Amino acid sequence: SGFRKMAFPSGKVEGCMVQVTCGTTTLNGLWLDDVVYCPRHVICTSEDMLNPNYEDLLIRKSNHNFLVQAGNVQLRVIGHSMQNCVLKLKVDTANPKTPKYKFVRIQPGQTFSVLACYNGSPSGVYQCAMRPNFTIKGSFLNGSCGSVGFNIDYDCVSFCYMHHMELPTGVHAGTDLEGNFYGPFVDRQTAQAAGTDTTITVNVLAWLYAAVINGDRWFLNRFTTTLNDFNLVAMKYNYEPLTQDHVDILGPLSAQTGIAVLDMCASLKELLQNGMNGRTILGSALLEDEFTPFDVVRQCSGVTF
Amino acid sequence: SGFRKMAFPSGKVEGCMVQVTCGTTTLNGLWLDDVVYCPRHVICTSEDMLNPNYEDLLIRKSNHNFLVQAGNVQLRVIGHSMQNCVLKLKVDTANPKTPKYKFVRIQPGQTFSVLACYNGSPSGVYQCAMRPNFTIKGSFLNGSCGSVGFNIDYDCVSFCYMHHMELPTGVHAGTDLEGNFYGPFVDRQTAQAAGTDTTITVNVLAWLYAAVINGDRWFLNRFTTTLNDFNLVAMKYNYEPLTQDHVDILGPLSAQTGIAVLDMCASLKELLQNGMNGRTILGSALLEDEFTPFDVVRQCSGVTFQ
Ligand SMILES: c1ccc2c(-c3nc(N4CCC4)c4ccsc4n3)cncc2c1
Ligand code: NA
Repeated sequence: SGFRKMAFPSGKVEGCMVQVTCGTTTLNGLWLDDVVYCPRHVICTSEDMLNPNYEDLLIRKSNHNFLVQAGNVQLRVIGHSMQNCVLKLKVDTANPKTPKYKFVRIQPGQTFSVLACYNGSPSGVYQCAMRPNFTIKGSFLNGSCGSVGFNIDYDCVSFCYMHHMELPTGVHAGTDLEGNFYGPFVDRQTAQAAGTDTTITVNVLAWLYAAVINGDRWFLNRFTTTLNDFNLVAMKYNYEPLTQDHVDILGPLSAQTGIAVLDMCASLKELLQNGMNGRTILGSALLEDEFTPFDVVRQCSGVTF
Repeated sequence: SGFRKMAFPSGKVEGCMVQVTCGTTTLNGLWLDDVVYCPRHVICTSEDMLNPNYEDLLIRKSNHNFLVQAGNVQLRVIGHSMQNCVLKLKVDTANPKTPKYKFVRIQPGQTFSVLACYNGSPSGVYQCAMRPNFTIKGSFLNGSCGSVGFNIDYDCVSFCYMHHMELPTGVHAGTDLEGNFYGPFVDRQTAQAAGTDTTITVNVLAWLYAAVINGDRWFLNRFTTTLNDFNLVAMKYNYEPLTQDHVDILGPLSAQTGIAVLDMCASLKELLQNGMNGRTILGSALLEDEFTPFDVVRQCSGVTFQ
């Protein structure tokens, strides 16, 4: 029993984290085979950061400008190129700890684990969802840039996020590992703000299923609803629309608990309308939306790595 | 900025997790140097569960009765002994991935990370506190026994918990790595129940300081309190008493924010009285009690957002 925000074990990623220094700027890199991936903004100073010309800044740099440290060892950079907003530093040694891996782009609503690092040194691990507004509610201090997000699908690490910056509201923005930003953000210092965010409906339902599996059942009711009526309600409360695909994905949980998805939707309708009347669900007084259907099935089964 | 329940990176522990089988029972063990540590109840049968005589069950075992598997490799057990409620299996290979480590016994209120494992295979990592009633509110399924809790300060892994069992209320009980149970519990299936649990007051205060550091001031008030009046009120909401030690421990956060500990205590009093009236603190609608003073200083800026 029990239900916790749970990250993937981080060991396979820990063995890939290095420190990258350019000029006065030091941040984290991801060393896979013979390439170190990091944010391109490592080449900037403060005044470059106002209006950086990355191509121009980069052409001016030599390999030896980039100091790459794997624990105590310096690696030798033998090449450097850019792909979108990520810098690729070719190094002379392949990482002997390189895991089976792929680069994947995730969709808003999906979760992943973040290994937060400072000076190439992993300090913490936590589980996040990509918000509908393409931010993540992370916990990041100065020196955290180049920290990465991932999932583990078997023995294979899917890398999905690299951290680039914090927004004024204290939430975080970054790229996939091909250097494409999540969200309408740029790696410069201009005014930038997160859009208004929405709740991930399908995830809330998943978490309500988790609650039921853990014996917490007071919010269930005799009523069912339709997708359309529910969605009329959801929209009003700044909830993402629930699609047929979402319903299908909850199928397993529905079968296991004996509560159909539109049955559970009627519960969620009531919770949005009435509140929780002083009660909690899985110890929480708000509806949790950072667990996917997959996460719930995983944690309420015991799949391992 | 941001404030998240954060676990320690689990890699140093992942390299120590093995599978231990005795009879039809399989669970997890922790392989450090040339010793594998696991719950002694691995040697129990169906009969044994109420009133196992561990000494008697153990004497009847030989080394080769214990199958230890480290990934693909079988390890050869060359010795076995019991220490309190943990079994120590001497093996013929030292773990080349042994980190710098120590065994520490923690006190209620302390936090740690749990690496949940099944069949010697790591499944997930989460952050926990030792509850005042000496349980932990974990996430554990059958096969999880021998999963461990730990801290990593600097390069050193401090092992503080090994998982033994789930209590009827769905909370968890286990030992330190010297096999001594936390709380009044025993590794038997007789009736036992956790004491009524309380909120970890000092941790809540720490978290309120974290909120102030992260720029939130709405729940502060002009009042102070005496320690004793604070405790009189706190007790009524099932909060642990705050001691002078707890006050001293909050000193650094007090200094950094300019809010005296008893000033912050008065804020907590009011919060308990009023609730949050539709607001959140650091994204929570309840008061969080699973961050220690140390955790807050660790995770937070050293400059407060005024
Ligand atoms: C349900 C069910 C079991 C849970 C366990 C558990 N219990 C166990 N025994 C009780 C008597 C033997 C065992 C034995 C080997 S592995 C294991 N694992 C641990 N944690 C949570 C749980 C929840
Ligand atoms: Na219903």
